[PDB]
Amino acid sequence: SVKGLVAVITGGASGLGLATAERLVGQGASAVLLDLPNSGGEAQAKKLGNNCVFAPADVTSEKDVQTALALAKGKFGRVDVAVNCAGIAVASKTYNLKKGQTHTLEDFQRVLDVNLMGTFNVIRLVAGEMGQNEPDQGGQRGVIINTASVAAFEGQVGQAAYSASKGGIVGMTLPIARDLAPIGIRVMTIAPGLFGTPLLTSLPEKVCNFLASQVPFPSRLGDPAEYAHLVQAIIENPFLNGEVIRLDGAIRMQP
Amino acid sequence: SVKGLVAVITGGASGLGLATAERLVGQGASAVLLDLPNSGGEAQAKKLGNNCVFAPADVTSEKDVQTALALAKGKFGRVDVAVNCAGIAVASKTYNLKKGQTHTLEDFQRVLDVNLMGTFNVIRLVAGEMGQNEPDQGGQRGVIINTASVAAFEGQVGQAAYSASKGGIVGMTLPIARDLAPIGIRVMTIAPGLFGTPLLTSLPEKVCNFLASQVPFPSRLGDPAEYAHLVQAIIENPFLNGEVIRLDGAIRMQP
Amino acid sequence: SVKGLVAVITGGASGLGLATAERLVGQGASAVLLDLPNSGGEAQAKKLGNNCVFAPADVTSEKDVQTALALAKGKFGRVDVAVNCAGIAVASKTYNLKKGQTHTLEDFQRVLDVNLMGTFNVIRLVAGEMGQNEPDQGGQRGVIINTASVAAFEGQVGQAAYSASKGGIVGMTLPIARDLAPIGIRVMTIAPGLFGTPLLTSLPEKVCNFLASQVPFPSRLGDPAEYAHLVQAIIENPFLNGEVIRLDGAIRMQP
Amino acid sequence: SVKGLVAVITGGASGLGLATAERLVGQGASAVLLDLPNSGGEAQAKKLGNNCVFAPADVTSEKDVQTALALAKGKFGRVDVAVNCAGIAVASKTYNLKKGQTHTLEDFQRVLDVNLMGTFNVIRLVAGEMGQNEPDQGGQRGVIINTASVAAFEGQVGQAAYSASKGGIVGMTLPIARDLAPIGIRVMTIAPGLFGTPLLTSLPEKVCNFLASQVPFPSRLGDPAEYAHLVQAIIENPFLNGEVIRLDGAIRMQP
Amino acid sequence: IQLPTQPLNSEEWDKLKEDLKENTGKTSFESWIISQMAGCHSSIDVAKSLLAWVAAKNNGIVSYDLLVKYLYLCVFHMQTSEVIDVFEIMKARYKTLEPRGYSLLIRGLIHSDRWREALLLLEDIKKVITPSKKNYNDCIQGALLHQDVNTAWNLYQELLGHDIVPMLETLKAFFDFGKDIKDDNYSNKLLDILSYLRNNQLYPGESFAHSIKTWFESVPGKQWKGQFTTVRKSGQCSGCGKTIESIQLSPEEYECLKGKIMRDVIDGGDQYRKTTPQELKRFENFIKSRPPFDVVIDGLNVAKMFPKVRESQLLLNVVSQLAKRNLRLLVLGRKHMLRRSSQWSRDEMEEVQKQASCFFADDISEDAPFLLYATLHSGNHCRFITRDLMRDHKACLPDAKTQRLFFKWQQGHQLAIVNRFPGSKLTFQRILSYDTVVQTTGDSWHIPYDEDLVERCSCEVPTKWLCLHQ
Amino acid sequence: LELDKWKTTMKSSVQEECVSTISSSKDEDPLAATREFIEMWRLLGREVPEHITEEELKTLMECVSNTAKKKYLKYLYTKEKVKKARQIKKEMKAAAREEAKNIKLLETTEEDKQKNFLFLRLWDRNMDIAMGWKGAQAMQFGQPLVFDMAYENYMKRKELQNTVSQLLESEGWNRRNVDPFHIYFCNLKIDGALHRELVKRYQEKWDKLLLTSTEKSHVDLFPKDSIIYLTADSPNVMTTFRHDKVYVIGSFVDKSMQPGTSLAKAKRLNLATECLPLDKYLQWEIGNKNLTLDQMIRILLCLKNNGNWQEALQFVPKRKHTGFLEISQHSQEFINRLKKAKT
RNA sequence: GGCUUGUAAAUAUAGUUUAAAAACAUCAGAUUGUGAAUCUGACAACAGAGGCUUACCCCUUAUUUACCGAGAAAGCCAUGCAUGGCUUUCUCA
Ligand SMILES: NC(=O)c1ccc[n+]([C@@H]2O[C@H](COP(=O)([O-])OP(=O)(O)OC[C@H]3O[C@@H](n4cnc5c(N)ncnc54)[C@H](O)[C@@H]3O)[C@@H](O)[C@H]2O)c1
Ligand SMILES: NC(=O)c1ccc[n+]([C@@H]2O[C@H](COP(=O)([O-])OP(=O)(O)OC[C@H]3O[C@@H](n4cnc5c(N)ncnc54)[C@H](O)[C@@H]3O)[C@@H](O)[C@H]2O)c1
Ligand SMILES: Nc1ncnc2c1ncn2[C@@H]1O[C@H](CSCC[C@H](N)C(=O)O)[C@@H](O)[C@H]1O
Ligand SMILES: [Mg+2]
Ligand SMILES: [Zn+2]
Repeated sequence: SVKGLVAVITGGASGLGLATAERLVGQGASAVLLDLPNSGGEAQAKKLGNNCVFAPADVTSEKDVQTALALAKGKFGRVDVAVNCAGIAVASKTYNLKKGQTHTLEDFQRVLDVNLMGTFNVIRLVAGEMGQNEPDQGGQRGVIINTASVAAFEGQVGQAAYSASKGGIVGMTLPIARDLAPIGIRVMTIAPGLFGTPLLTSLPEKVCNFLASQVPFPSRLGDPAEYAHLVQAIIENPFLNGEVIRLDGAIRMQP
Repeated sequence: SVKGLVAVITGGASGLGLATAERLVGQGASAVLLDLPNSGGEAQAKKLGNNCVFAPADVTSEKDVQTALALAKGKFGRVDVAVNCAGIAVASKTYNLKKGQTHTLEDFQRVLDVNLMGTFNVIRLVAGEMGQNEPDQGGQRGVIINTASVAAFEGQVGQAAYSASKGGIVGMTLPIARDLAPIGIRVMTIAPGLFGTPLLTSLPEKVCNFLASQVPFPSRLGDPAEYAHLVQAIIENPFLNGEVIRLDGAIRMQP
Repeated sequence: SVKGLVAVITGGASGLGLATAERLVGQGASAVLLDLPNSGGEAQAKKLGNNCVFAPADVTSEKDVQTALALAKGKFGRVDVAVNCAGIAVASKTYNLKKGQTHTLEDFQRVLDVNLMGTFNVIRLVAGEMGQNEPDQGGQRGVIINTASVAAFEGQVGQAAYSASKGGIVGMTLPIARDLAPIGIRVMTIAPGLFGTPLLTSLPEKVCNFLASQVPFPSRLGDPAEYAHLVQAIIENPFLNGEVIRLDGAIRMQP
Repeated sequence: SVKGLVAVITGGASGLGLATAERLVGQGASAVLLDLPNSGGEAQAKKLGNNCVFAPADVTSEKDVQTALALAKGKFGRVDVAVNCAGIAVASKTYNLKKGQTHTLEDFQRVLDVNLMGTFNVIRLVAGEMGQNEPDQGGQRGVIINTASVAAFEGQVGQAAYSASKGGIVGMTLPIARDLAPIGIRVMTIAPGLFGTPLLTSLPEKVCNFLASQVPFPSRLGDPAEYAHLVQAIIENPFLNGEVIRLDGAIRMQP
Repeated sequence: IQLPTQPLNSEEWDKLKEDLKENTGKTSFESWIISQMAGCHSSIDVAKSLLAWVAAKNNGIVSYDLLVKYLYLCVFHMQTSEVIDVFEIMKARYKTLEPRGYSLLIRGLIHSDRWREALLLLEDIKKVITPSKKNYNDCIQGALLHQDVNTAWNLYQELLGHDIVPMLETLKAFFDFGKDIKDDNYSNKLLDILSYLRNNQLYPGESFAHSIKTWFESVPGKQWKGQFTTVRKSGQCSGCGKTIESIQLSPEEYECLKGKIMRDVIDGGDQYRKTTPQELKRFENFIKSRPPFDVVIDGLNVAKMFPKVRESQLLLNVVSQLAKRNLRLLVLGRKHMLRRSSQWSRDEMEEVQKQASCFFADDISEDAPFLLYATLHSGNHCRFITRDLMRDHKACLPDAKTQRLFFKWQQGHQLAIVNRFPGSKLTFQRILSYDTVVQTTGDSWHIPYDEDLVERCSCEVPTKWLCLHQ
Repeated sequence: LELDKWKTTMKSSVQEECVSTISSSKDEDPLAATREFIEMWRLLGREVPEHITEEELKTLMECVSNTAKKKYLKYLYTKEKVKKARQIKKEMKAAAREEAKNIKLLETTEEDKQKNFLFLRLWDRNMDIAMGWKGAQAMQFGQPLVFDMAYENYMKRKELQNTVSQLLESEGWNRRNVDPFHIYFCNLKIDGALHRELVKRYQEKWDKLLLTSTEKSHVDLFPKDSIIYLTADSPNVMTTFRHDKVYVIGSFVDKSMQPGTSLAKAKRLNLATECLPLDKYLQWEIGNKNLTLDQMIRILLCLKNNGNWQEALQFVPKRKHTGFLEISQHSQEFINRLKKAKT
């Protein structure tokens, strides 16, 4: 089981991170929802219960993440799991000849800063925090799970920056897994497909229905509870390391 | 939960199949260890309990698999999961210039028949019975979990036939997932790394010890219970479909 | 330069193999179109010129391949390049619930025997003659190229056997490359996408035209001369080894 | 052939970019070595003749890349090929428990800025430049090639940032290929293995010997001329699009 | 080398250092001046002052190396009071002395009355390390000088037990001291000594011979006549004409050698390796089946003599020449030799084979054991032909007496090829028919003493003997 | 004057001894006495160690003759002298490194490699892991090569130590090769002297070595027809390295010559034998035809790597042979003229 | 194709060379910030065994090189016409 574990969930105030926090807290673990101050995460943390605490921090800022980890240590005394679910998406074609429009560098830089650079910042700071944990019977000190996208493998038109960030996460998953092997920290990556989160539910019902039809089976948008269950399974299994799991429902994104 | 499910486990009389059968039966599910008559699976079936039965069959024979599935239906009247964990390993270099030794074609044929052809035969036959099941509330009719190897991606020297068979399994994973998507059957593949099962008895003990020491973390041979836990996680999750999961501990095989 | 090289091309009487033979023989190379007796390859061999010969052999038969290689050695005395382009395609769903139709095992076994078993048979038999060649500057004794398919990565519905065979080829590409690395033989694989050859004429014309329209760029069926150009580029480059090249035109096949 | 083509090579003052410039200019093409002001590229441009020019620009800065492209257009009038070879390498463990040393964030940021952000900046600007080209008989307006690394797949210890950047390039390859397909611009990526460039030749003799022994075959560091030949082959082939080619000699980097 | 024998008054030694350190290597003085001393026996009285100021410089302590060197000097100059004082010095300075320190101590101590202290010191050096032959000689000389015949004999037996060859001076001094006192047990000991000398084959010097004559004449029971004698062509005896030993061996000793070789060929691991046991037993059965043979012919030893001459030709010539003497012929063939070659002619080979039986052995086989066994089985009458010195075989022999008898047999029963020209004729070397060893017959004795002045080489033997009669 | 001086200082020495002996003395085993004995050797200046261990003292006690003890003491003294010299050299090197490091510290130039490093400096670990992977591959597909440790009976302690050292060197050379052999340690008694010394020398790596060790004889593991036992006394001269055969090397350092022991064992087991063609390719001059285990394994590796005899024999010590036969093409001319003679 | 005893002499570096102690080397542990070009450990036996004292000899094994055939003449010496021995010459295989 996961009773007694302490998990730091980035972007845990909404979507996949929130579902993971709910599942883990229901199991019995303790959760630290690390999110932006203007995210409404305080209400969620209050709703979950005493085992859950909200940390206002920006993953792109070293000081903010350090303060969040210090708060987590003070509240619970240790960190056992870290789920990197914070990220943003921007849709923009690389270059549209008809409109004579070019992808702005600012959008690409922002997407890289949030999705990729922030994830690495959290990974390194959490590894530093978890290095203090006493190894368990199996020698494991903690687990780090990252969220990627199938865009890392099959990206669509206008997903240049998003696909770049997710592919960077996928590439860095294994080198870090080798880096932290002597420490005893497992690194895994989940590549969700399409999920019914605010990032997608905001879209008109027509495109949502079309996307639900696209998935081979089940012909529906992914349920965040499924992502939380996969995260829990990764946490429980002591042998999954340095691998990307496509939680996509067999969908291969068309151009 | 998995209580009440009926699972047909090929090669369930030993190793990963036996571990999966043990785990599933311990959770209340029913199991049908489909294995060779001389594998001594009747003893394991008796040990497991009344919920588990033994089916003497050769996966490469259509008649044997049909008889085994008929027996499973007779005893339980339903097939919900199909775990293809039956296979063999052969070590033989493609060509040895120094020794003037050429890889035997019959070895390649036998390895392909047992590993690749047998797995597809089991898939195609079991999908017939899983099609009779009334779809679940989510539309699911059953799950098929194949066993592959990391050799499908990274096969060391003297592993041409085994790597070919596992690569074929990996390749046909997704097409079959798309074939059975309309009838709500999920197809998944697991690519274990190195596990402490009789399959490694062929290799010298020192080689196995070195390879185990070469796993980044945990630095030891995989425990079959871990594979069984991953199989249960795949069964429980309604959204894992048409994917290969590398349960290898982050090990990459050098030449 | 490919002046004086001797190439053995399997399935060289039509399609990609014939295009490769045409390109190579047009640059001073020598070709041995290894094909079935009824393929009508003698006419193509006569057309190509005195530098090309026809070997009636079935890749699935050891004796026929041995006879073809012996004929090639007698006619030219060397075997510098091997190109495995022989293969067949079968379209059949794994299971059709509405029609109650199940994929026949004979078709699957035949597809594996021709596409996969034949390729390995040719590889292992030709490595024997390529081992006789004295190493050249750089230590290369020969080159082996195999024709996989994008189905090995994203196969369509009713493509289980073809995808299995091509995935097996992809998986065994690297193990064989490691096996023959000491000998000094480079092994490469090409995964063509949609190329205009007789293999497509089985598919209805409208479907072929639609698929041609779906290639991102160029929005047309691949030209066999283009595959031949890629093969020549692989031959010339002394550093491409154990890698799969998707000569697909950026297409990603949908279900 | 490549006579008359105009190529913009980033980081063309050394290593792979310089070798590509030599090969293309020797074939009759025109080259614009885009590199840093103090990289000594002016000497290389002078040595390569009148068909090669030097552009002092930092890929990370939009203004400098725009100035370089404007200079290229003024000198030659058009841009037909782009080769992103500029990049830097940084080695640093994610976290060292024994020394209590954490990976610096500025190192990660600058590695991303040079390797990944700069490549995308060049890609977008050069695509805008190529959009004005009149499509040829095949409908092609230009070709873009990127220099990824095998690290993106199996980055070793301490290659977190480098692996992240290269994996980002690999992931963004296909989305950009789909973005520019309507325009008629092919996008390809090359993943070199170990090559005898200043990035490696500066290492001690023993390290170079060990690395040469590591490659399965040929057991030597890759020659930059080989990379240039592969680039030329990609340019000539009108069907290689949205794919990563591993020009690594069948190597799989160790943990 | 300005070396005065006068006291080294302090100031002088100052200059003794200056311009002297570099003069001699290895720190010169304290290491070399003592060696330069010991001349004329006046150096002792001055080396005393040397050591005196050496200690003065020291913190009232003397280097042990200097002390032992002083021991050597004084004992070499026989200062018994100094020996007594230095023995006290050792007692009061070190619980344990040092090798060759014990030697010098005992060499000095012989002249004192504390012989038993020498015995204790010998036992002391024994507890840890094996003492030396010189130590044994020194202590036995002291003990005998102290009239302790029983202990002297016991320590001689101890020496023999430790298996160290004694020094001839020992036994010479033993006899010299015994001169004064006559006893039956003492005479028995002397007879045992002489028998041991005969066994070990060593020859004594002129002083030893003088001691022998003095004692033997001094025996009161029987009057004896002693005189130095010549070999005289192997003539029995230059004076008194007693038959002089022999080249041939007596039948009983021949038989004991036969028994020794039998018990050696049984349980011989090295013999098995050099000569396979199956081949050994095959050869034994061969000889048993065939009758005794008068002569034994060396393998290829004759053939490879005179390299130009064809091996088969020379072998046929020699075997035919011997056969004309109508004796029984045995030849030691070799397995390789069987195969036809340029050297080996099958017609001659088969002619010699039918002429006389032969045996064949492989390369690893050693001829010497076969030849020796064949000769021993044949008996005293037979003879052997060869040129190898048999050094390898005579090695690893069990007993020194057995080695001596083996050497005697090797000299005897041998007819060395002497014809300078094979084609000219065949000749066999003559037999001297005597040796050089004490014989000690009844009522008379004879010893092959060597006159001290001549430096006899290893293979040389003394010319003049000493004779005792009546 | 002087006489009183040395008598009085000797009385002082007596007083020193008595005051030293005033302390309590306990029973001492014989070896302790020998310490003082040995110390006396040190005082004279003989080649004896400053300090000795109890086990070394015992080993000296088992020496049978005086010479053997003298040789052992000289060995010990040489070992101690070498250790002291190496320690002093290491101290000097450390001082040199310290001064050089401070000198470098003075400049503080920085700007090194542009901070542009593709790899971390973990090369030794990578080499070890690569050699491990190669050995693992060889254990499944490598050509067998047998060291039979059945000679413990014929070897003394010094010979055992030398044999173990040579075995370690040979294993290292094979491990660091491009195409390593698969080494079988045959006839290795678990508690035997060789096994104990190997375990003491390899420490924990003994269980991790990628070589097969077994008590069973080589004949029990491979067909009798595929075994060639390499001995210098064989009447058959090696001509060409054969990849289908199993070569057996006698792990035997016979400093005391015992010719034929290896050949004797081979004949007893009824196995084929071969010897290196040294005389055919070298002007031997002066030396011993029997080479060390490391040289033998290096020669075999060179031959297995398709090297010619001229290259393979380069590992024979140069001091033995003056040089290779100038061409050996004269032998080829003899061959071709004789071939013409038949025709 | 000419491959097997024996006598004599000279040498013997057990990872390799040099000198009469050094360099390159070898094995184990160091997740090394790029001089690890290092740190902590392991083995250090001048063919093998006997003695000699302060530096040398006896024996054994191995390697290499020589040694051997005959006729006479010329310059002689010794032993009972014959034998033995040295120096040069050609001759026969
Ligand atoms: N939605 C999908 O189907 C899908 C598919 C593939 C991958 N993803 C990835 O899954 C992750 C979860 O997204 P989601 O679907 O839950 O949408 P979401 O918008 O609900 O999740 C994003 C969360 O990240 C937080 N966040 C953003 N920037 C932050 C920053 N700088 N510091 C701290 N917190 C920050 C937001 O406040 C929010 O809580 C994202 O990284 C997304 O890219 C989503
Ligand atoms: N060298 C290898 O073995 C290897 C292997 C795999 C991948 N790669 C990648 O291949 C590419 C080729 O580089 P290389 O191996 O020739 O090394 P290199 O340093 O010789 O080449 C890099 C070039 O990029 C230029 N450059 C660097 N930063 C720049 C910037 N900001 N703006 C403009 N120019 C800039 C440099 O001046 C230099 O000319 C690099 O991206 C490298 O990471 C190299
Ligand atoms: N010249 C040579 N020819 C063949 N093997 C040799 C050799 N020199 C050494 N060897 C091998 O190296 C081993 C150590 S040498 C020990 C030799 C010993 N006389 C014996 O009886 O073998 C030998 O046992 C043999 O296996
Ligand atoms: Mg002899
Ligand atoms: Zn007389």
